Amino acid sequence: GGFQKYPI
Amino acid sequence: SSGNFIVLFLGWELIGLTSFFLINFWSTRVGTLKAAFKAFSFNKLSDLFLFFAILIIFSTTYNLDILSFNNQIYLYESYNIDMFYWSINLIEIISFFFISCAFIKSAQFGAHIWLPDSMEAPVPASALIHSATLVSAGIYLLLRLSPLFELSKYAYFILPLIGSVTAFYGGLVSAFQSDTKKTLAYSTISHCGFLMVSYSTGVLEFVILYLYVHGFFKAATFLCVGNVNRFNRNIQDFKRMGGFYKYLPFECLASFVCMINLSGLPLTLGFYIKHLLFIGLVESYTLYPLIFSSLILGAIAGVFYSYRLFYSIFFDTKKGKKAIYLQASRIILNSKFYSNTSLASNLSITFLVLISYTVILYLYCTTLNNYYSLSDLKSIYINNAYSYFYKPDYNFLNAVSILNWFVIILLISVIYLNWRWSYYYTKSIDSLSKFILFSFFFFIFSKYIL
Amino acid sequence: GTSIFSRQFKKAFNDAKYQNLTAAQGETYSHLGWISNVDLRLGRAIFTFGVVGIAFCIYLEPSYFHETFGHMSQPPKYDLIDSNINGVEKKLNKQILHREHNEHKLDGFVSMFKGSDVAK
Amino acid sequence: GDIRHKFSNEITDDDYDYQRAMHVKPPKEESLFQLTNILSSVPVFKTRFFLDFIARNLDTNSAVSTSDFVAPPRVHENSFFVYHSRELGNVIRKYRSLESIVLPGALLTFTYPLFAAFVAIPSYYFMFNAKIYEMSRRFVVRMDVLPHLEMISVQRIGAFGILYTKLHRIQDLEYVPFDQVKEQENYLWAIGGHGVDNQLIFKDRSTGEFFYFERQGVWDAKGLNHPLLN
Amino acid sequence: NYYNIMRQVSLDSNPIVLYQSSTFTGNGLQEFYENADALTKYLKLVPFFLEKNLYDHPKQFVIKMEFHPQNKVLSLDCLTHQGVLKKTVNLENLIPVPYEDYVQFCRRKLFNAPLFLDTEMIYFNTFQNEFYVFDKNAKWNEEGINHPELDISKLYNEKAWFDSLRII
Amino acid sequence: GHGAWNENQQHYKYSKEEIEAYQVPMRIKAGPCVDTYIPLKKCFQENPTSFAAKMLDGRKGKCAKEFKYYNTCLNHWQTYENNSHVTNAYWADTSKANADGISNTYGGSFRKGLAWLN
Amino acid sequence: GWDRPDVPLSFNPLYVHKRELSIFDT
Amino acid sequence: AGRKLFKHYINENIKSNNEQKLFFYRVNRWRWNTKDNTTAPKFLRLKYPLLVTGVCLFAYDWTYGFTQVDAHH
Amino acid sequence: SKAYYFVKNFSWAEVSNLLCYGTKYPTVLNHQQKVTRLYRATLRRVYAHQVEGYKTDFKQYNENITDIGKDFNKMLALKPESLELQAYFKKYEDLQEELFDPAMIIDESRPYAASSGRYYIFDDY
Amino acid sequence: YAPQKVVLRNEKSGYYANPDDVARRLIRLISLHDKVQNPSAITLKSTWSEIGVDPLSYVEIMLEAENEFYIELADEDLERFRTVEDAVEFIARNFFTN
Ligand SMILES: CCCCCCCCCCCCCCCCCC(=O)OC[C@H](COP(=O)([O-])OCC(O)COP(=O)([O-])OC[C@@H](COC(=O)CCCCCCCCCCCCCCCCC)OC(=O)CCCCCCCCCCCCCCCCC)OC(=O)CCCCCCCCCCCCCCCCC
Ligand SMILES: CCCCCCCCCCCCCCCCCC(=O)OC[C@H](COP(=O)([O-])OCC(O)COP(=O)([O-])OC[C@@H](COC(=O)CCCCCCCCCCCCCCCCC)OC(=O)CCCCCCCCCCCCCCCCC)OC(=O)CCCCCCCCCCCCCCCCC
Ligand SMILES: CCCCCCCCCCCCCCCCCC(=O)OC[C@H](COP(=O)([O-])OCC[N+](C)(C)C)OC(=O)CCCCCCCCCCCCCCCCC
Ligand SMILES: CCCCCCCCCCCCCCCCCC(=O)OC[C@H](COP(=O)([O-])OCC[N+](C)(C)C)OC(=O)CCCCCCCCCCCCCCCCC
Ligand SMILES: CCCCCCCCCCCCCCCCCC(=O)OC[C@H](COP(=O)([O-])OCC[N+](C)(C)C)OC(=O)CCCCCCCCCCCCCCCCC
Ligand SMILES: CCCCCCCCCCCCCCCCCC(=O)OC[C@H](COP(=O)([O-])OCC[N+](C)(C)C)OC(=O)CCCCCCCCCCCCCCCCC
Ligand SMILES: CCCCCCCCCCCCCCCCCC(=O)OC[C@H](COP(=O)([O-])OCC[N+](C)(C)C)OC(=O)CCCCCCCCCCCCCCCCC
Ligand SMILES: CCCCCCCCCCCCCCCCCC(=O)OC[C@H](COP(=O)([O-])OCC[N+](C)(C)C)OC(=O)CCCCCCCCCCCCCCCCC
Ligand SMILES: CCCCCCCCCCCCCCCC(=O)OC[C@H](COP(=O)(O)O)OC(=O)CCCCCCCCCCCCCCC
Repeated sequence: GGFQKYPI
Repeated sequence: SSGNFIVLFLGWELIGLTSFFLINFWSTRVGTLKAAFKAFSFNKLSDLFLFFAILIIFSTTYNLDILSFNNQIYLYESYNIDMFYWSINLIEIISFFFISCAFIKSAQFGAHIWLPDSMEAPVPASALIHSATLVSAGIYLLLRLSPLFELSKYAYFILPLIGSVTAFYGGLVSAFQSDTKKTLAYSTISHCGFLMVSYSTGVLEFVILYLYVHGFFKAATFLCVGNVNRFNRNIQDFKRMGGFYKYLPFECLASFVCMINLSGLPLTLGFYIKHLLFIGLVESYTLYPLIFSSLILGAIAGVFYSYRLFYSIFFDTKKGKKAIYLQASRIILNSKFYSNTSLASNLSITFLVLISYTVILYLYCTTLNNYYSLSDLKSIYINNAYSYFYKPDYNFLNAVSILNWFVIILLISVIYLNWRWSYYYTKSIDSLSKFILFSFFFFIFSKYIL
Repeated sequence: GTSIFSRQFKKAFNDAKYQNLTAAQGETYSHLGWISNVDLRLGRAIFTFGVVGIAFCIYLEPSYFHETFGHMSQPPKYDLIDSNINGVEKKLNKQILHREHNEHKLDGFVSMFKGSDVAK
Repeated sequence: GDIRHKFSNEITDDDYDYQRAMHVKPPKEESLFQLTNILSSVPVFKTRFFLDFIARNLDTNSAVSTSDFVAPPRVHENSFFVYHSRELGNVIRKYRSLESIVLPGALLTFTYPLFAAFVAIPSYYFMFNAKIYEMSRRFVVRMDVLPHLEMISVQRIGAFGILYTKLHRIQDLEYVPFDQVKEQENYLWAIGGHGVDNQLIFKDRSTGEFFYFERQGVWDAKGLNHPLLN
Repeated sequence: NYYNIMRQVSLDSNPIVLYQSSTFTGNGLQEFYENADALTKYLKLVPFFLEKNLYDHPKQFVIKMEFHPQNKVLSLDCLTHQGVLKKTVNLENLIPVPYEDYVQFCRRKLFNAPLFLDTEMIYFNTFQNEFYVFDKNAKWNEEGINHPELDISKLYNEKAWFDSLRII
Repeated sequence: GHGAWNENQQHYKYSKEEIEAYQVPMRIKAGPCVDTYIPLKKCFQENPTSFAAKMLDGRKGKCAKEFKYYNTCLNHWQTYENNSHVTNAYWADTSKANADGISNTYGGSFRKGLAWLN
Repeated sequence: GWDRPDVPLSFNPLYVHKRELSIFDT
Repeated sequence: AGRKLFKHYINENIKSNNEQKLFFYRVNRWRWNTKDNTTAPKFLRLKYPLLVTGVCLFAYDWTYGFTQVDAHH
Repeated sequence: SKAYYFVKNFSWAEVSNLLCYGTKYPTVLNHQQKVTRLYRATLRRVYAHQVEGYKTDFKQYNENITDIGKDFNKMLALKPESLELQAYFKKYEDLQEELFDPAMIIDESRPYAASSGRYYIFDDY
Repeated sequence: YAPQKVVLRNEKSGYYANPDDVARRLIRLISLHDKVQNPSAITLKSTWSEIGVDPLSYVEIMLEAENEFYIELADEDLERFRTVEDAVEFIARNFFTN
């Protein structure tokens, strides 16, 4: 559904 | 809930700014910023008009209280303002500025260009702005300052014409539209036009009923299409949507109910708003032919967009990408928890629909019942429109039948009309013949043979 | 070797008529074998609520039917009070009641026409 | 691939059975209130009275087709049939038959026949005429060939379902490509031309009348191979 | 563009039986009535006949099927609410179809079918646009069905089997 | 009894102060049925009922005695406002209405639609 | 199933100017 | 007599149809699966909803149905 | 493709060139590139309008794509400097213009599309 | 939860999708074509011309590959592709959302 998580 | 014009202007600016933020939620993209800036420019123009109107009111009467202005405007109605080279009527100029700002914020014809571009916002924000929050500011202004517009020649001429033109334009564009959010936006424009025409008719109760019905069912439909888009991976066009009834069972039925209510259809809660609008429509307008034709076309346009949206989204042949269906059709996913939407989303939609039905019924009982029990509207203008709702005459009773049968024929067209070759062409023609003959015989027996 | 009317071949054809040839064997199926139970239950509940509302509209608000198809024949509705009396008594009372009904209709019409100036 | 059996509280096919109304699955068990179960259980339906009523008072097996080859009765003692329409012809016949019941009935029943006509006129001119009526007018119910005349007899459905046959010379028949008429009659082919074949349109040059042949129509190999038509 | 061209076929001398239902094995609707199993199966099929008639669903319950290899024609004995009828079908016009396709061909929600209606063995005649449904409680002649003329290597056509019937 | 459609059961006319007390919406106050409306509102206040009950009750339940007068007054008011009693007569028989003019003012301009040529 | 690598930096492709920004298009 | 007519044009149409490529059919077969799609009348079942409607209407008739006034027109 | 047809103030000719061929200057392309790109664009538009459309007819789609394929085979056979090939190119460019749809579906996998840059990815720096 | 310590981007493997599955699906799609005769002869190192894909059939196969893989391939990339190896590499390394 949502966008793939990426490091912050 | 503003007590004076200063608080009203503050709320106006705040809604403009917050709508700008909601539209520009995707701050990283500059394409969204263009739509946000378009909406911002229109909102600032409306702010200019509202500020100038408030300044005129303050200069005339040394007071900014809404109640005082409402109860004093009749004294100053006879006054005029000396402008550059023309002596403009004070009421006419004030109402002109108010109506300009109201049209800008309600997305009437000409000033509606920002509303289609405002759909870049996330679906919840779009529903909130388009249901009762951003696009009803003009309606609220008109209702609150009705004593001013009752003595406004400009309002009398402009509200019905612009309302009907916007209704027709939005209805037809929504019917021909292919994107869900754009279709809902143009339907909202059409309903805003209908609201303007109802206010011109001058039955505040009818205006309030129309506003409530439109807001509730527009919000519900927006939520349903948002679920559909999320399932379809942000593709809002239903040309890539097909056979979604099984993948989103709750959405299909919820959308069915919400759309039949929203689009004025017979034997639905949303039929009475249009019926009352046509009851109250005035006939002394010089442009009455155009006004009435536009109103009829806009009213009938609802069926086409409702049918297209519902059928194409759910029950049309599978047109979307193979992955959309395959990723969800895997047997491993089969479980008691399986769903393509949220349980909280489904419960929220169900509760919203139930509460909307209950509140609409309460308002209908309060207003349209034989015993009038609505609270005082603080207006002394009586339109006599309730006479044709209490004791309609044969002329009007048969006149409404024209629109009813137009809608019936359009429904038959959208149902039985074939645009593509199919194995069921001959059987569909046969079913149409069966339906026609059975309807005739059933009417014969019901009316005469019993 | 194989021929039509073979059960194995018929089952294979039934399963493979609408298969996804680009998928590996054993997972080349396109149909969904079930429906979300909770979503379907909620959808059916709301659909039933809407259908009940539409039916209540049809029943208690026949205005649309009246203005679109006309007033249909009404099923019989009457009271058997007149059957209590019999004979000349019944005949005379029935005639008096009929005359009273006609006079009442005329009185209503004339009163509606005359009372235009009641409100001063 | 399925792991529903690994959990005791997971949904089951017994739980999904309620979806058989909205979902198509092969039958598993018969409920007590099914039509089949009721008929097979209640002894009343086993009565010879009911059995004979079923046997007689319903569609007969005589009219049911018994072969893939059809030889309809010859129109003329010397003619031979070539083409015949099975289902679309009957549908068009039934649809046009409504003009003999609905129309007089509408006149004698409706309170406002003028209102009905005013509603019907635009309805006919848009979405109905091109939809059904013109296609029916140009539809070929049956085609036979008379060799002595070297002509072709074509049967057509008229107003109120009346059937009429007309003769056209074979020398006057031409093939009209669909490209030459698609732009002229886009709406007709858009909404009503699906039943008939688009690429097999012929017309009579002398009379300028078209011939539409049903896609699901039966053609005779001998008729097609006859030297007159080749 | 596929056209229904007729070839005027005729039956041969000695047919080969391919299908024989265990029930309805007797000859005549009177025999079916007098037989206990046949009567109950007929009652269970009564909704099948009702669907045939009122729902305009072209389908036939097939029993006692024979094959003529000399002319390559199938003779089918079909049971209807009135009695037993004889039909002739062409292998060129016979193709198989899924049970779900058979169900979806009709636009009306069919009555709950009985448990003796073989869903796997459902076939479709394209010339007649009709369905043939067999009985689960039946006997198949292995030697008859293994005839060379019935081989898929000769009766197979991808376009006709997979693309001829597109219900959508 | 034997009162006009505008009078109520008690033949009592309420004053401006009484109207302000039993505040009546301007929609009703404009018409002539204030006297018949006020008792109905008082009865409803004394016996409050739900909106569902109001919709589903064809006789207004407890407040039926006053509702009869209110309904009669409302019917007369709306009929006189829309001139429906004359319009319906002209629709039923235009020729007879012209023969014995019910209202020449409306008769001279009335024209039934061509579609409704019963 | 597959262990996807982190979101690529190509998701936001750097834009390189190849044309003069005319003052007339400010 | 060397005249193009029904047989010739039927053969031409058959040739044109045979000239089609089966690649598009093969790729698109999955779209028209009967196990995955149905019709709106089939999906929207009014059997039990109408039963609940009948129950509600019966309750209304036997609770508030008595207190209604006939309106003849 | 960057899917920036409606942005950057493209003229109609430039937009048509972008739609038919991936480049805004088709003259740079050679014969094979031109033919293949035009065929791909025509197939894409026909698929969009007659497969993912409003009540699409798959048989008509098949016929149309087959005719287009035959025509493009003939075009590829034809020499680059041929008036017949020029006529074919004009015909299919006109078809592309006719089927041009404002607000046409743009895949989310292409640049400048809706949702293209909703997220800023932080670098190792 | 992400640790409080600094964590850098982890490019596990350039492929965002299972390259073996991508290659097998692409080979099945290619074999589906009429011009293709022998599916067995197809390998990642086999050129389009030798496997039998004409230049015009290549664009059709690539359009259907785009439809199957839920991505859009630029004409530049399609022309740059010279072997099934390159095609599968590009498709597997492609981020489906760009
Ligand atoms: C408790 C006691 C009871 C109390 C009182 C109630 C008693 C009565 C209950 C009756 C319940 C409804 C019965 C419906 C059965 C349908 C099946 C059937 O009979 O098939 C045979 C035949 C259809 O045969 P077919 O072979 O399936 O058709 C060929 C098509 O190619 C085949 O189509 P396709 O597969 O190619 O796909 C196209 C699909 C297209 O389908 C649709 O677009 C919608 C399908 C909905 C299915 C029905 C669900 C239930 C909704 C209706 C609820 C009942 C309302 C009251 C009805 C009576 C009013 C007098 O077509 C259809 O589904 C057409 C058939 C459905 C007809 C019913 C339509 C009702 C809604 C009106 C149209 C909506 C348009 C907008 C879209 C909706 C969402 C915004 O059905 C018809 O008789 C068709 C009639 C169409 C014209 C209707 C015009 C009526 C105008 C006057 C009345 C207006 C009030 C109602 C509408 C108000 C808005 C909601
Ligand atoms: C002494 C004995 C006397 C017996 C008298 C018997 C009289 C029978 C008269 C029958 C009249 C015709 C009925 C036709 C129904 C179908 C209509 C239809 O589908 O048309 C549209 C049909 C298209 O619809 P479709 O959905 O596509 O069709 C699908 C199939 O129809 C499949 O459709 P479907 O399955 O989706 O839905 C069809 C359903 C339609 O149903 C309805 O719409 C009716 C809904 C119920 C209404 C209830 C009203 C009364 C009660 C009110 C509430 C009281 C509450 C009391 C207190 C409760 C407190 C808790 O049909 C029914 O009405 C079935 C009967 C209802 C049984 C349930 C009644 C309630 C029992 C009590 C409660 C318990 C319930 C079960 C358990 C619940 C869980 C706990 O259009 C057509 O093309 C029509 C073509 C014509 C077909 C005709 C087929 C039948 C031919 C029969 C020929 C005559 C045979 C005579 C035999 C004589 C032997 C002696
Ligand atoms: C305190 C007062 C409370 C008053 C409550 C008033 C309720 C008014 C409801 C109005 C309609 C709104 C419906 C909303 C959705 C709920 C209905 C629904 O899901 O419908 C679809 C559902 C199912 O929809 P479906 O068609 O999808 O389901 C088919 C699948 N199966 C077969 C499994 C059901 O309809 C039904 O289940 C039919 C119900 C018919 C019977 C109705 C009365 C039930 C009474 C239960 C209590 C009995 C007590 C007895 C005590 C005896 C003591 C000795
Ligand atoms: C989160 C959950 C919250 C609680 C959920 C509550 C559920 C909903 C409860 C609703 C209760 C009220 C039902 C009213 C039914 C309709 C009454 C009516 O027609 O009014 C006549 C009354 C009687 O009026 P009258 O006879 O005095 O005069 C009318 C005047 N003329 C003749 C000129 C028109 O009419 C009106 O006042 C006008 C009503 C217009 C609107 C009609 C809507 C019809 C559809 C009703 C849907 C009901 C909800 C869905 C079904 C619920 C089933 C339980
Ligand atoms: C300003 C001017 C306005 C003018 C408006 C004009 C409006 C009126 C138009 C009149 C149209 C007349 C149509 C005639 C139809 C017959 C035509 C014809 O010859 O076709 C032969 C056709 C075809 O004949 P055929 O010879 O091909 O075959 C015989 C029939 N078959 C095909 C089955 C073998 O036959 C019929 O259709 C016979 C119809 C007989 C019944 C006709 C009347 C039915 C309606 C009765 C009244 C309504 C119901 C009442 C119920 C009462 C219950 C108590
Ligand atoms: C006088 C010249 C000849 C006139 C021929 C009649 C018109 C052409 C044939 C019409 C056949 C269809 C009749 C359907 C009747 C349905 C019941 C009814 O309302 O009848 C009485 C009414 C009229 O009876 P009435 O005049 O007593 O009604 C009172 C007056 N009104 C309704 C205006 C308040 O029928 C109509 O209104 C019919 C209008 C003309 C329809 C023209 C074709 C469009 C419809 C296509 C066919 C399918 C329609 C299905 C409708 C289903 C229900 C919505
Ligand atoms: C002449 C008499 C006086 C009245 C004057 C006015 C005449 C009628 C004008 C009707 C205009 C309707 C425009 C609808 C546009 C909808 C567009 C849309 O969403 O796509 C099409 C959708 C279908 O969308 P779709 O998604 O299913 O497929 C679209 C397919 N393509 C793109 C190929 C077209 O709906 C239709 O197709 C229906 C519209 C066409 C049929 C119109 C029939 C009109 C019948 C008029 C009856 C008049 C009765 C008499 C009384 C009238 C006056 C009171
Ligand atoms: C964990 C808790 C979560 C929240 C739970 C909340 C549950 C709410 C359930 C009902 C909501 C829907 C009501 C029906 C729709 C509206 C109808 C309408 O317009 O009103 C008509 C009617 C109004 O009355 P009427 O319409 O019947 O007519 C009155 C008649 N006269 C005028 C004569 C007096 O209102 C209702 O029926 C609504 C219920 C009454 C109002 C209740 C308000 C107080 C709530 C107390 C509970 C507080 C809980 C706090 C939880 C905090 C958690 C953090
Ligand atoms: C003022 C008229 C009011 C309406 C009158 C309706 C009359 C109906 C009976 C007509 C009988 C004669 C038919 C002749 C056919 C023919 O060959 O007609 C052929 C001729 C010639 O057409 P061309 O000039 O195009 O060749 O038709 C005409 O000239 C036009 C007349 C059209 C008649 C249409 C009849 C059907 C009406 C349908 C209404 C909408 C649907 C209603 C529900 C089903």
